Amino acid sequence: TTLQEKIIQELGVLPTIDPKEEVRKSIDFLKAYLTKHPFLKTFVLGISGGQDSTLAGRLAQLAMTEMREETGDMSYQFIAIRLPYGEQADEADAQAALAFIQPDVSLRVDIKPAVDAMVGSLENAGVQISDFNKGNMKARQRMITQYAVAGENAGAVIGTDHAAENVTAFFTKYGDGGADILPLFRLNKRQGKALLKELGAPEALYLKEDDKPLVADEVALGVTYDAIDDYLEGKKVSETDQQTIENWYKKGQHKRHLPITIFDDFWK
Amino acid sequence: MTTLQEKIIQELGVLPTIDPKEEVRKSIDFLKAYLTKHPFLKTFVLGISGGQDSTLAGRLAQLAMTEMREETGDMSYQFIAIRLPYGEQADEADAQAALAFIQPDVSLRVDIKPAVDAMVGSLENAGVQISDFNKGNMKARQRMITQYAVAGENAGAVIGTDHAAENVTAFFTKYGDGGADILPLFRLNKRQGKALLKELGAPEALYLKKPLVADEVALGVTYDAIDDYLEGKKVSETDQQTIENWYKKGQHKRHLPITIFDDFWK
Ligand SMILES: NC(=O)c1ccc[n+]([C@@H]2O[C@H](COP(=O)([O-])OP(=O)(O)OC[C@H]3O[C@@H](n4cnc5c(N)ncnc54)[C@H](O)[C@@H]3O)[C@@H](O)[C@H]2O)c1
Ligand SMILES: NC(=O)c1ccc[n+]([C@@H]2O[C@H](COP(=O)([O-])OP(=O)(O)OC[C@H]3O[C@@H](n4cnc5c(N)ncnc54)[C@H](O)[C@@H]3O)[C@@H](O)[C@H]2O)c1
Repeated sequence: TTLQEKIIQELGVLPTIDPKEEVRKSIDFLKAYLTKHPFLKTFVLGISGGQDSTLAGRLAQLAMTEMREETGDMSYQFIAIRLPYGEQADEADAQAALAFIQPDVSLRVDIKPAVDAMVGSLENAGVQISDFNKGNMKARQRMITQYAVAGENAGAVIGTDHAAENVTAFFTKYGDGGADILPLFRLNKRQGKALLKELGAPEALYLKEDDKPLVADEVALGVTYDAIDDYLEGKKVSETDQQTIENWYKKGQHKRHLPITIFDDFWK
Repeated sequence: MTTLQEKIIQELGVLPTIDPKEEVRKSIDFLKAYLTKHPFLKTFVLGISGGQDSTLAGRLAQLAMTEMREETGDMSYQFIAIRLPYGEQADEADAQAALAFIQPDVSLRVDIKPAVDAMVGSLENAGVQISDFNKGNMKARQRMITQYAVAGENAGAVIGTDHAAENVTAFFTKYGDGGADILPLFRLNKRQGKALLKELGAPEALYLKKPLVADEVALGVTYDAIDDYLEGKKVSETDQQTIENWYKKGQHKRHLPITIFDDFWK
Protein backbone atom coordinates (compact mmCIF):
# COMPACT_ATOMS: atom_id res chain seq x y z
CA THR A 1 0.00 0.00 0.00
CA THR A 2 1.05 3.59 -0.70
CA LEU A 3 0.95 6.64 1.55
CA GLN A 4 -1.99 8.00 -0.45
CA GLU A 5 -3.96 4.77 -0.03
CA LYS A 6 -3.14 4.78 3.69
CA ILE A 7 -4.16 8.42 4.18
CA ILE A 8 -7.44 7.75 2.35
CA GLN A 9 -8.13 4.76 4.61
CA GLU A 10 -7.21 6.77 7.71
CA LEU A 11 -9.63 9.56 6.79
CA GLY A 12 -12.25 7.24 5.26
CA VAL A 13 -12.85 9.25 2.09
CA LEU A 14 -14.82 7.63 -0.67
CA PRO A 15 -14.03 8.51 -4.31
CA THR A 16 -17.77 9.14 -4.78
CA ILE A 17 -20.66 9.68 -2.37
CA ASP A 18 -24.44 9.85 -2.26
CA PRO A 19 -24.98 13.38 -0.86
CA LYS A 20 -28.53 12.59 0.25
CA GLU A 21 -27.30 9.42 1.97
CA GLU A 22 -24.31 11.19 3.53
CA VAL A 23 -26.62 13.78 5.11
CA ARG A 24 -28.52 10.93 6.77
CA LYS A 25 -25.25 9.28 7.82
CA SER A 26 -24.15 12.55 9.42
CA ILE A 27 -27.46 13.15 11.20
CA ASP A 28 -28.03 9.59 12.44
CA PHE A 29 -24.46 9.55 13.79
CA LEU A 30 -25.17 12.71 15.79
CA LYS A 31 -28.55 11.45 17.04
CA ALA A 32 -27.01 8.10 18.01
CA TYR A 33 -24.51 9.94 20.23
CA LEU A 34 -27.22 11.87 22.10
CA THR A 35 -29.25 8.73 22.80
CA LYS A 36 -26.22 6.94 24.28
CA HIS A 37 -25.38 10.01 26.43
CA PRO A 38 -28.64 11.30 27.96
CA PHE A 39 -26.72 13.98 29.89
CA LEU A 40 -26.12 15.79 26.57
CA LYS A 41 -29.03 18.05 25.64
CA THR A 42 -27.68 20.75 23.30
CA PHE A 43 -25.25 21.21 20.43
CA VAL A 44 -22.98 24.26 20.29
CA LEU A 45 -21.12 25.61 17.27
CA GLY A 46 -19.52 28.88 16.24
CA ILE A 47 -20.95 30.12 12.95
CA SER A 48 -18.28 31.93 10.93
CA GLY A 49 -20.17 32.12 7.63
CA GLY A 50 -17.90 29.61 5.90
CA GLN A 51 -18.78 26.39 4.11
CA ASP A 52 -17.67 24.10 6.94
CA SER A 53 -19.48 25.72 9.86
CA THR A 54 -22.58 26.27 7.70
CA LEU A 55 -22.87 22.60 6.75
CA ALA A 56 -21.98 21.33 10.23
CA GLY A 57 -24.47 23.79 11.71
CA ARG A 58 -27.34 22.77 9.45
CA LEU A 59 -26.72 19.07 10.11
CA ALA A 60 -26.58 19.80 13.85
CA GLN A 61 -29.85 21.77 13.77
CA LEU A 62 -31.59 19.13 11.64
CA ALA A 63 -30.46 16.49 14.15
CA MET A 64 -31.92 18.34 17.14
CA THR A 65 -35.20 19.01 15.32
CA GLU A 66 -35.60 15.27 14.74
CA MET A 67 -34.58 14.51 18.34
CA ARG A 68 -37.21 16.72 19.98
CA GLU A 69 -39.89 15.40 17.61
CA GLU A 70 -39.04 11.73 18.18
CA THR A 71 -38.51 12.05 21.94
CA GLY A 72 -40.86 14.96 22.68
CA ASP A 73 -38.06 16.38 24.86
CA MET A 74 -37.86 20.11 24.11
CA SER A 75 -34.49 20.34 25.87
CA TYR A 76 -32.83 19.17 22.63
CA GLN A 77 -31.71 22.39 20.93
CA PHE A 78 -28.86 23.60 18.74
CA ILE A 79 -27.07 26.79 19.81
CA ALA A 80 -25.37 28.92 17.16
CA ILE A 81 -22.78 31.46 18.32
CA ARG A 82 -21.46 34.33 16.22
CA LEU A 83 -17.86 34.92 17.33
CA PRO A 84 -16.60 38.16 15.75
CA TYR A 85 -13.26 39.74 16.60
CA GLY A 86 -14.30 43.33 17.26
CA GLU A 87 -17.48 45.36 17.00
CA GLN A 88 -17.02 46.60 13.41
CA ALA A 89 -16.32 43.14 11.97
CA ASP A 90 -18.51 42.40 8.95
CA GLU A 91 -21.13 39.81 9.95
CA ALA A 92 -23.08 39.74 6.66
CA ASP A 93 -21.62 36.35 5.73
CA ALA A 94 -22.29 34.97 9.22
CA GLN A 95 -25.99 35.87 9.27
CA ALA A 96 -26.41 34.66 5.70
CA ALA A 97 -25.54 31.22 7.07
CA LEU A 98 -27.79 31.84 10.08
CA ALA A 99 -30.78 32.40 7.79
CA PHE A 100 -30.18 28.98 6.23
CA ILE A 101 -29.47 27.08 9.46
CA GLN A 102 -32.42 28.57 11.40
CA PRO A 103 -30.93 27.76 14.82
CA ASP A 104 -33.00 27.39 17.96
CA VAL A 105 -30.61 29.72 19.83
CA SER A 106 -28.56 32.48 18.18
CA LEU A 107 -25.94 34.17 20.36
CA ARG A 108 -23.19 36.70 19.66
CA VAL A 109 -20.07 36.93 21.83
CA ASP A 110 -17.27 39.34 20.93
CA ILE A 111 -13.86 37.73 21.52
CA LYS A 112 -11.81 40.92 21.09
CA PRO A 113 -11.83 42.01 24.78
CA ALA A 114 -10.50 38.64 25.95
CA VAL A 115 -7.95 38.29 23.15
CA ASP A 116 -6.70 41.86 23.58
CA ALA A 117 -6.49 41.37 27.36
CA MET A 118 -4.49 38.15 26.93
CA VAL A 119 -2.20 39.81 24.39
CA GLY A 120 -1.64 42.68 26.82
CA SER A 121 -0.90 40.31 29.70
CA LEU A 122 1.60 38.55 27.43
CA GLU A 123 3.28 41.79 26.36
CA ASN A 124 3.57 42.56 30.09
CA ALA A 125 6.04 39.63 30.20
CA GLY A 126 8.03 40.61 27.10
CA VAL A 127 6.11 38.28 24.76
CA GLN A 128 5.04 40.09 21.59
CA ILE A 129 2.47 38.12 19.61
CA SER A 130 2.89 38.00 15.83
CA ASP A 131 0.06 38.47 13.35
CA PHE A 132 -0.32 34.76 12.58
CA ASN A 133 0.08 33.64 16.20
CA LYS A 134 -2.66 36.10 17.14
CA GLY A 135 -4.85 34.26 14.64
CA ASN A 136 -4.22 31.01 16.50
CA MET A 137 -5.06 32.88 19.70
CA LYS A 138 -8.42 33.88 18.21
CA ALA A 139 -9.27 30.29 17.25
CA ARG A 140 -8.41 29.08 20.75
CA GLN A 141 -10.45 31.89 22.32
CA ARG A 142 -13.38 30.84 20.13
CA MET A 143 -12.85 27.32 21.46
CA ILE A 144 -13.19 28.64 25.02
CA THR A 145 -16.43 30.48 24.24
CA GLN A 146 -18.16 27.48 22.67
CA TYR A 147 -17.07 25.29 25.58
CA ALA A 148 -18.23 27.87 28.12
CA VAL A 149 -21.70 27.82 26.55
CA ALA A 150 -21.79 24.02 26.38
CA GLY A 151 -20.60 23.86 29.99
CA GLU A 152 -23.81 25.70 30.94
CA ASN A 153 -26.34 23.96 28.66
CA ALA A 154 -25.21 20.32 29.05
CA GLY A 155 -23.98 20.53 25.48
CA ALA A 156 -21.43 19.03 23.12
CA VAL A 157 -19.21 21.16 20.89
CA ILE A 158 -19.61 20.49 17.17
CA GLY A 159 -16.38 20.38 15.16
CA THR A 160 -15.99 21.37 11.52
CA ASP A 161 -12.89 19.27 10.78
CA HIS A 162 -13.16 17.27 7.56
CA ALA A 163 -10.88 15.26 5.27
CA ALA A 164 -9.46 18.10 3.17
CA GLU A 165 -8.59 20.04 6.34
CA ASN A 166 -7.16 16.99 8.12
CA VAL A 167 -4.57 15.95 5.52
CA THR A 168 -3.04 19.43 5.74
CA ALA A 169 -3.71 19.86 9.49
CA PHE A 170 -5.09 23.25 8.44
CA PHE A 171 -6.51 24.09 11.85
CA THR A 172 -5.37 25.50 15.18
CA LYS A 173 -4.37 22.87 17.73
CA TYR A 174 -6.97 23.10 20.52
CA GLY A 175 -8.52 25.98 18.58
CA ASP A 176 -11.03 25.05 15.92
CA GLY A 177 -9.55 21.55 16.19
CA GLY A 178 -10.82 21.44 19.77
CA ALA A 179 -14.31 19.96 19.68
CA ASP A 180 -16.45 17.09 20.97
CA ILE A 181 -17.91 15.45 17.84
CA LEU A 182 -17.13 15.67 14.11
CA PRO A 183 -20.17 15.33 11.81
CA LEU A 184 -18.18 16.24 8.67
CA PHE A 185 -15.22 13.88 9.21
CA ARG A 186 -14.82 11.70 6.06
CA LEU A 187 -15.80 14.32 3.47
CA ASN A 188 -13.39 16.35 1.36
CA LYS A 189 -13.93 19.97 0.32
CA ARG A 190 -16.07 19.47 -2.79
CA GLN A 191 -18.05 16.67 -1.13
CA GLY A 192 -18.95 19.17 1.57
CA LYS A 193 -20.26 21.46 -1.16
CA ALA A 194 -22.38 18.60 -2.52
CA LEU A 195 -24.04 18.08 0.87
CA LEU A 196 -24.74 21.81 1.14
CA LYS A 197 -26.32 21.63 -2.32
CA GLU A 198 -28.34 18.59 -1.23
CA LEU A 199 -29.65 20.48 1.82
CA GLY A 200 -30.97 23.33 -0.34
CA ALA A 201 -28.38 25.87 0.76
CA PRO A 202 -28.22 29.03 -1.38
CA GLU A 203 -25.37 28.65 -3.84
CA ALA A 204 -23.66 31.78 -2.45
CA LEU A 205 -22.74 29.84 0.72
CA TYR A 206 -20.17 27.47 -0.84
CA LEU A 207 -19.15 29.12 -4.12
CA LYS A 208 -18.49 32.86 -4.42
CA GLU A 209 -14.53 29.70 -18.59
CA ASP A 210 -11.14 30.71 -17.20
CA ASP A 211 -9.47 29.12 -14.18
CA LYS A 212 -11.20 29.54 -10.84
CA PRO A 213 -9.53 32.09 -8.53
CA LEU A 214 -7.70 31.14 -5.35
CA VAL A 215 -9.02 31.42 -1.81
CA ALA A 216 -6.94 32.34 1.23
CA ASP A 217 -6.59 28.73 2.39
CA GLU A 218 -5.05 27.67 -0.93
CA VAL A 219 -2.51 30.52 -0.96
CA ALA A 220 -1.27 29.45 2.48
CA LEU A 221 -1.10 25.77 1.51
CA GLY A 222 0.48 26.08 -1.93
CA VAL A 223 -2.00 23.54 -3.32
CA THR A 224 -5.62 23.83 -4.43
CA TYR A 225 -8.64 22.15 -2.88
CA ASP A 226 -9.28 20.40 -6.20
CA ALA A 227 -5.90 18.65 -6.03
CA ILE A 228 -6.46 17.88 -2.34
CA ASP A 229 -9.88 16.41 -3.14
CA ASP A 230 -8.57 14.51 -6.18
CA TYR A 231 -5.83 13.09 -3.94
CA LEU A 232 -8.30 11.94 -1.28
CA GLU A 233 -10.55 10.41 -3.95
CA GLY A 234 -7.65 8.20 -5.05
CA LYS A 235 -7.02 10.11 -8.28
CA LYS A 236 -3.55 10.78 -9.66
CA VAL A 237 -2.27 14.30 -9.01
CA SER A 238 0.95 15.89 -10.19
CA GLU A 239 4.21 14.92 -8.50
CA THR A 240 4.59 18.50 -7.28
CA ASP A 241 1.09 18.73 -5.79
CA GLN A 242 1.44 15.26 -4.26
CA GLN A 243 4.65 16.33 -2.53
CA THR A 244 2.94 19.45 -1.17
CA ILE A 245 0.02 17.46 0.23
CA GLU A 246 2.08 14.70 1.84
CA ASN A 247 4.50 17.27 3.29
CA TRP A 248 1.60 18.97 5.08
CA TYR A 249 0.50 15.53 6.29
CA LYS A 250 3.81 14.64 7.94
CA LYS A 251 4.21 18.22 9.18
CA GLY A 252 0.92 18.06 11.08
CA GLN A 253 1.05 14.53 12.49
CA HIS A 254 1.21 15.93 16.03
CA LYS A 255 -2.21 17.55 15.49
CA ARG A 256 -3.74 14.23 14.37
CA HIS A 257 -2.80 12.46 17.62
CA LEU A 258 -3.32 12.83 21.34
CA PRO A 259 -0.50 14.41 23.37
CA ILE A 260 2.61 12.33 22.76
CA THR A 261 3.48 9.76 25.43
CA ILE A 262 6.55 7.57 25.85
CA PHE A 263 4.69 4.67 24.20
CA ASP A 264 3.95 6.42 20.89
CA ASP A 265 5.85 5.40 17.75
CA PHE A 266 4.17 7.36 14.93
CA TRP A 267 6.64 10.25 15.26
CA LYS A 268 9.84 8.16 15.18
CA MET B 1 -11.43 -12.38 28.99
CA THR B 2 -9.45 -9.68 30.85
CA THR B 3 -10.64 -7.45 33.67
CA LEU B 4 -11.32 -3.76 33.22
CA GLN B 5 -8.56 -3.11 35.76
CA GLU B 6 -6.10 -5.03 33.57
CA LYS B 7 -7.22 -3.14 30.46
CA ILE B 8 -6.82 0.25 32.16
CA ILE B 9 -3.36 -0.62 33.51
CA GLN B 10 -2.29 -1.81 30.06
CA GLU B 11 -3.81 1.27 28.42
CA LEU B 12 -2.07 3.69 30.80
CA GLY B 13 1.13 1.64 31.01
CA VAL B 14 1.47 1.62 34.80
CA LEU B 15 4.04 -0.70 36.36
CA PRO B 16 3.46 -2.24 39.82
CA THR B 17 7.06 -1.38 40.73
CA ILE B 18 9.48 1.07 39.12
CA ASP B 19 13.09 2.23 39.33
CA PRO B 20 12.94 6.00 40.01
CA LYS B 21 16.47 6.61 38.71
CA GLU B 22 15.74 4.68 35.51
CA GLU B 23 12.32 6.31 35.12
CA VAL B 24 13.98 9.72 35.42
CA ARG B 25 16.24 8.75 32.51
CA LYS B 26 13.34 7.33 30.49
CA SER B 27 11.51 10.66 30.63
CA ILE B 28 14.61 12.77 29.93
CA ASP B 29 15.71 10.57 27.02
CA PHE B 30 12.15 10.57 25.65
CA LEU B 31 12.06 14.38 25.59
CA LYS B 32 15.53 14.61 24.02
CA ALA B 33 14.74 11.95 21.41
CA TYR B 34 11.66 13.92 20.33
CA LEU B 35 13.65 17.15 20.02
CA THR B 36 16.35 15.33 18.04
CA LYS B 37 13.72 14.00 15.63
CA HIS B 38 12.21 17.51 15.27
CA PRO B 39 14.99 20.08 14.80
CA PHE B 40 12.44 22.89 14.42
CA LEU B 41 11.54 22.54 18.12
CA LYS B 42 13.87 24.58 20.31
CA THR B 43 12.09 25.24 23.62
CA PHE B 44 9.86 23.63 26.23
CA VAL B 45 6.98 25.59 27.75
CA LEU B 46 5.17 24.69 30.97
CA GLY B 47 3.00 26.48 33.51
CA ILE B 48 4.47 26.26 37.01
CA SER B 49 1.87 26.21 39.79
CA GLY B 50 3.89 24.72 42.67
CA GLY B 51 2.07 21.39 42.78
CA GLN B 52 3.64 17.96 42.45
CA ASP B 53 2.85 17.32 38.79
CA SER B 54 4.11 20.56 37.23
CA THR B 55 7.22 20.60 39.44
CA LEU B 56 8.29 17.09 38.41
CA ALA B 57 7.46 17.79 34.76
CA GLY B 58 9.26 21.13 34.86
CA ARG B 59 12.45 19.73 36.38
CA LEU B 60 12.52 16.86 33.88
CA ALA B 61 12.11 19.26 30.96
CA GLN B 62 14.72 21.63 32.39
CA LEU B 63 17.20 18.78 32.91
CA ALA B 64 16.62 17.49 29.37
CA MET B 65 17.34 20.94 27.92
CA THR B 66 20.57 21.18 29.92
CA GLU B 67 21.75 17.90 28.40
CA MET B 68 20.53 19.09 24.99
CA ARG B 69 22.78 22.15 25.26
CA GLU B 70 25.81 20.20 26.49
CA GLU B 71 25.48 17.56 23.76
CA THR B 72 24.82 19.87 20.80
CA GLY B 73 26.28 23.24 21.79
CA ASP B 74 23.07 24.94 20.61
CA MET B 75 22.27 27.57 23.25
CA SER B 76 18.73 28.09 21.91
CA TYR B 77 17.56 24.89 23.64
CA GLN B 78 15.80 26.44 26.64
CA PHE B 79 12.99 25.60 29.04
CA ILE B 80 10.40 28.34 29.58
CA ALA B 81 8.48 28.34 32.86
CA ILE B 82 5.44 30.60 33.23
CA ARG B 83 3.62 31.47 36.43
CA LEU B 84 -0.05 31.69 35.43
CA PRO B 85 -1.83 33.25 38.42
CA TYR B 86 -5.44 34.41 38.52
CA GLY B 87 -5.20 37.89 39.98
CA GLU B 88 -2.83 39.20 42.63
CA GLN B 89 -4.35 37.69 45.79
CA ALA B 90 -3.25 34.23 44.65
CA ASP B 91 -0.34 33.14 46.83
CA GLU B 92 2.95 32.76 44.96
CA ALA B 93 4.97 31.08 47.73
CA ASP B 94 4.37 27.50 46.58
CA ALA B 95 4.96 28.24 42.90
CA GLN B 96 8.09 30.15 43.90
CA ALA B 97 9.55 27.14 45.72
CA ALA B 98 9.03 25.05 42.58
CA LEU B 99 11.05 27.54 40.51
CA ALA B 100 13.83 27.48 43.12
CA PHE B 101 14.20 23.71 42.64
CA ILE B 102 13.71 23.67 38.85
CA GLN B 103 16.01 26.66 38.17
CA PRO B 104 14.61 27.36 34.69
CA ASP B 105 16.30 29.05 31.76
CA VAL B 106 13.38 31.47 31.28
CA SER B 107 10.86 32.34 34.00
CA LEU B 108 7.77 34.28 32.90
CA ARG B 109 4.68 35.54 34.73
CA VAL B 110 1.37 36.04 32.91
CA ASP B 111 -1.81 36.96 34.77
CA ILE B 112 -4.82 35.27 33.14
CA LYS B 113 -7.43 37.24 35.10
CA PRO B 114 -7.79 40.15 32.61
CA ALA B 115 -8.44 37.74 29.74
CA VAL B 116 -10.71 35.49 31.81
CA ASP B 117 -12.77 38.37 33.21
CA ALA B 118 -13.12 39.86 29.72
CA MET B 119 -14.37 36.48 28.48
CA VAL B 120 -16.93 36.33 31.30
CA GLY B 121 -18.02 39.92 30.66
CA SER B 122 -18.53 39.28 26.95
CA LEU B 123 -20.43 36.07 27.74
CA GLU B 124 -22.64 37.67 30.39
CA ASN B 125 -23.11 40.45 27.82
CA ALA B 126 -24.86 37.83 25.66
CA GLY B 127 -27.01 36.41 28.47
CA VAL B 128 -24.67 33.54 29.39
CA GLN B 129 -24.06 33.36 33.13
CA ILE B 130 -20.86 31.51 34.07
CA SER B 131 -20.86 29.38 37.21
CA ASP B 132 -17.77 29.02 39.39
CA PHE B 133 -17.09 25.49 38.12
CA ASN B 134 -17.48 26.50 34.47
CA LYS B 135 -15.24 29.47 35.28
CA GLY B 136 -12.70 26.99 36.64
CA ASN B 137 -12.46 25.20 33.30
CA MET B 138 -12.20 28.60 31.58
CA LYS B 139 -9.10 29.36 33.66
CA ALA B 140 -7.41 26.11 32.62
CA ARG B 141 -8.13 26.86 28.96
CA GLN B 142 -6.86 30.43 29.27
CA ARG B 143 -3.67 28.99 30.76
CA MET B 144 -3.45 26.65 27.76
CA ILE B 145 -3.72 29.68 25.46
CA THR B 146 -0.89 31.45 27.30
CA GLN B 147 1.44 28.47 27.03
CA TYR B 148 0.77 27.89 23.33
CA ALA B 149 1.23 31.61 22.67
CA VAL B 150 4.70 31.48 24.24
CA ALA B 151 5.44 28.24 22.38
CA GLY B 152 4.17 29.71 19.11
CA GLU B 153 6.64 32.59 19.46
CA ASN B 154 9.65 30.51 20.58
CA ALA B 155 9.44 27.40 18.34
CA GLY B 156 8.44 25.46 21.42
CA ALA B 157 6.43 22.44 22.51
CA VAL B 158 4.03 22.61 25.45
CA ILE B 159 4.86 20.20 28.26
CA GLY B 160 1.89 18.29 29.68
CA THR B 161 1.45 17.17 33.28
CA ASP B 162 -1.03 14.33 32.72
CA HIS B 163 -0.15 11.04 34.41
CA ALA B 164 -1.84 7.73 35.19
CA ALA B 165 -3.64 8.78 38.38
CA GLU B 166 -5.04 11.78 36.48
CA ASN B 167 -5.99 9.85 33.33
CA VAL B 168 -8.12 7.20 35.08
CA THR B 169 -10.40 9.82 36.63
CA ALA B 170 -10.03 12.24 33.68
CA PHE B 171 -9.35 14.87 36.36
CA PHE B 172 -8.38 17.60 33.91
CA THR B 173 -10.04 20.20 31.71
CA LYS B 174 -10.66 19.13 28.11
CA TYR B 175 -8.34 21.31 26.01
CA GLY B 176 -7.35 23.10 29.21
CA ASP B 177 -4.46 21.61 31.16
CA GLY B 178 -5.21 18.50 29.09
CA GLY B 179 -4.19 20.36 25.94
CA ALA B 180 -0.47 19.75 25.55
CA ASP B 181 2.11 18.51 23.05
CA ILE B 182 4.20 15.95 24.97
CA LEU B 183 3.61 14.04 28.23
CA PRO B 184 6.82 13.17 30.12
CA LEU B 185 4.89 11.85 33.15
CA PHE B 186 2.52 9.51 31.28
CA ARG B 187 2.77 6.01 32.89
CA LEU B 188 3.41 7.19 36.46
CA ASN B 189 0.81 7.17 39.21
CA LYS B 190 0.70 9.81 41.95
CA ARG B 191 3.10 8.15 44.40
CA GLN B 192 5.52 7.16 41.63
CA GLY B 193 5.54 10.86 40.78
CA LYS B 194 6.59 11.52 44.37
CA ALA B 195 9.31 8.86 44.10
CA LEU B 196 10.87 10.51 41.05
CA LEU B 197 10.75 13.90 42.79
CA LYS B 198 12.70 12.30 45.65
CA GLU B 199 15.19 10.84 43.17
CA LEU B 200 15.61 14.34 41.69
CA GLY B 201 16.42 15.84 45.10
CA ALA B 202 13.36 18.04 45.48
CA PRO B 203 12.73 19.45 48.97
CA GLU B 204 10.18 17.54 51.00
CA ALA B 205 7.87 20.58 51.23
CA LEU B 206 7.11 20.02 47.53
CA TYR B 207 5.73 16.47 47.67
CA LEU B 208 5.46 15.01 51.19
CA LYS B 209 2.62 16.40 53.34
CA LYS B 210 -6.78 13.45 58.95
CA PRO B 211 -6.68 16.51 56.68
CA LEU B 212 -8.75 16.70 53.51
CA VAL B 213 -7.19 17.22 50.08
CA ALA B 214 -9.42 18.93 47.53
CA ASP B 215 -8.85 16.39 44.74
CA GLU B 216 -9.88 13.33 46.77
CA VAL B 217 -12.88 15.21 48.18
CA ALA B 218 -14.27 15.84 44.69
CA LEU B 219 -13.21 12.43 43.36
CA GLY B 220 -14.78 10.52 46.25
CA VAL B 221 -11.68 8.32 46.44
CA THR B 222 -8.12 8.70 47.69
CA TYR B 223 -4.96 8.84 45.60
CA ASP B 224 -3.53 5.90 47.55
CA ALA B 225 -6.50 3.84 46.37
CA ILE B 226 -6.09 5.08 42.79
CA ASP B 227 -2.38 4.22 42.93
CA ASP B 228 -3.12 0.83 44.48
CA TYR B 229 -5.63 0.27 41.67
CA LEU B 230 -3.14 1.26 38.96
CA GLU B 231 -0.47 -0.96 40.56
CA GLY B 232 -2.66 -4.04 40.09
CA LYS B 233 -3.70 -4.49 43.72
CA LYS B 234 -7.19 -5.28 44.97
CA VAL B 235 -9.20 -2.36 46.35
CA SER B 236 -12.53 -2.09 48.14
CA GLU B 237 -15.68 -2.67 46.11
CA THR B 238 -16.67 0.93 46.89
CA ASP B 239 -13.37 2.40 45.67
CA GLN B 240 -13.21 0.16 42.60
CA GLN B 241 -16.70 1.28 41.56
CA THR B 242 -15.79 4.94 42.11
CA ILE B 243 -12.65 4.69 39.95
CA GLU B 244 -14.16 2.68 37.09
CA ASN B 245 -17.11 5.09 37.03
CA TRP B 246 -14.74 8.01 36.45
CA TYR B 247 -12.94 6.02 33.75
CA LYS B 248 -16.11 5.44 31.73
CA LYS B 249 -17.33 9.03 32.19
CA GLY B 250 -14.06 10.54 30.95
CA GLN B 251 -13.61 8.35 27.88
CA HIS B 252 -14.29 11.32 25.59
CA LYS B 253 -11.28 13.05 27.17
CA ARG B 254 -8.99 10.11 26.31
CA HIS B 255 -9.90 10.08 22.60
CA LEU B 256 -9.74 12.45 19.66
CA PRO B 257 -13.03 14.18 18.77
CA ILE B 258 -15.69 11.62 17.90
CA THR B 259 -15.87 10.61 14.24
CA ILE B 260 -18.45 8.36 12.61
CA PHE B 261 -15.83 5.57 12.53
CA ASP B 262 -15.32 5.35 16.31
CA ASP B 263 -16.98 2.64 18.39
CA PHE B 264 -15.59 3.02 21.93
CA TRP B 265 -18.61 5.13 22.95
CA LYS B 266 -21.16 2.62 21.62
N1 LIG C 1 0.60 31.82 6.35
C1 LIG C 1 -0.73 31.38 6.88
O1 LIG C 1 -1.70 31.49 6.21
C2 LIG C 1 -0.84 30.79 8.26
C3 LIG C 1 0.13 31.02 9.20
C4 LIG C 1 0.02 30.48 10.46
C5 LIG C 1 -1.10 29.67 10.79
N2 LIG C 1 -2.06 29.44 9.85
C6 LIG C 1 -3.17 28.63 10.15
O2 LIG C 1 -3.31 28.38 11.75
C7 LIG C 1 -3.62 27.11 11.93
C8 LIG C 1 -2.47 26.38 12.65
O3 LIG C 1 -1.22 26.94 12.27
P1 LIG C 1 0.05 26.71 13.24
O4 LIG C 1 0.57 25.29 13.05
O5 LIG C 1 1.14 27.68 12.88
O6 LIG C 1 -0.41 26.95 14.83
P2 LIG C 1 -0.82 25.75 15.88
O7 LIG C 1 -0.91 26.31 17.26
O8 LIG C 1 -2.15 25.15 15.50
O9 LIG C 1 0.34 24.57 15.82
C9 LIG C 1 1.62 24.89 16.30
C10 LIG C 1 1.74 24.47 17.80
O10 LIG C 1 1.68 23.18 17.89
C11 LIG C 1 3.00 22.67 18.71
N3 LIG C 1 3.89 21.95 17.82
C12 LIG C 1 4.50 22.40 16.70
N4 LIG C 1 5.23 21.40 16.19
C13 LIG C 1 5.07 20.33 16.98
C14 LIG C 1 5.58 19.06 16.92
N5 LIG C 1 6.48 18.44 15.96
N6 LIG C 1 5.26 18.17 17.86
C15 LIG C 1 4.43 18.50 18.87
N7 LIG C 1 3.92 19.75 18.93
C16 LIG C 1 4.25 20.67 17.98
C17 LIG C 1 3.56 23.70 19.22
O11 LIG C 1 3.07 23.90 20.66
C18 LIG C 1 3.10 24.90 18.35
O12 LIG C 1 2.99 26.02 19.10
C19 LIG C 1 -3.81 26.49 10.53
O13 LIG C 1 -5.10 26.51 10.17
C20 LIG C 1 -2.99 27.45 9.62
O14 LIG C 1 -3.53 27.42 8.22
C21 LIG C 1 -1.94 29.99 8.59
N1 LIG D 1 -16.24 19.81 42.59
C1 LIG D 1 -14.92 19.91 41.89
O1 LIG D 1 -13.92 19.88 42.51
C2 LIG D 1 -14.88 20.07 40.39
C3 LIG D 1 -16.03 20.25 39.67
C4 LIG D 1 -15.97 20.39 38.30
C5 LIG D 1 -14.72 20.35 37.63
N2 LIG D 1 -13.57 20.17 38.35
C6 LIG D 1 -12.32 20.13 37.70
O2 LIG D 1 -12.46 20.50 36.12
C7 LIG D 1 -12.01 19.45 35.45
C8 LIG D 1 -12.79 19.26 34.14
O3 LIG D 1 -13.96 18.51 34.39
P1 LIG D 1 -15.34 19.02 33.71
O4 LIG D 1 -16.13 17.84 33.19
O5 LIG D 1 -16.16 19.75 34.73
O6 LIG D 1 -14.96 20.06 32.45
P2 LIG D 1 -14.56 19.57 30.93
O7 LIG D 1 -14.54 20.74 30.01
O8 LIG D 1 -13.21 18.91 30.94
O9 LIG D 1 -15.71 18.49 30.43
C9 LIG D 1 -16.99 18.97 30.13
C10 LIG D 1 -17.10 19.25 28.59
O10 LIG D 1 -16.70 18.21 27.94
C11 LIG D 1 -17.83 17.86 26.81
N3 LIG D 1 -18.44 16.57 27.11
C12 LIG D 1 -19.00 16.19 28.28
N4 LIG D 1 -19.43 14.93 28.14
C13 LIG D 1 -19.14 14.53 26.89
C14 LIG D 1 -19.36 13.35 26.24
N5 LIG D 1 -20.00 12.11 26.69
N6 LIG D 1 -18.96 13.20 24.97
C15 LIG D 1 -18.34 14.21 24.33
N7 LIG D 1 -18.12 15.38 24.97
C16 LIG D 1 -18.53 15.54 26.26
C17 LIG D 1 -18.68 18.81 26.81
O11 LIG D 1 -18.31 19.84 25.74
C18 LIG D 1 -18.56 19.48 28.20
O12 LIG D 1 -18.84 20.80 28.13
C19 LIG D 1 -12.27 18.27 36.41
O13 LIG D 1 -11.51 17.22 36.09
C20 LIG D 1 -11.83 18.90 37.76
O14 LIG D 1 -10.33 18.95 37.82
C21 LIG D 1 -13.63 20.03 39.72
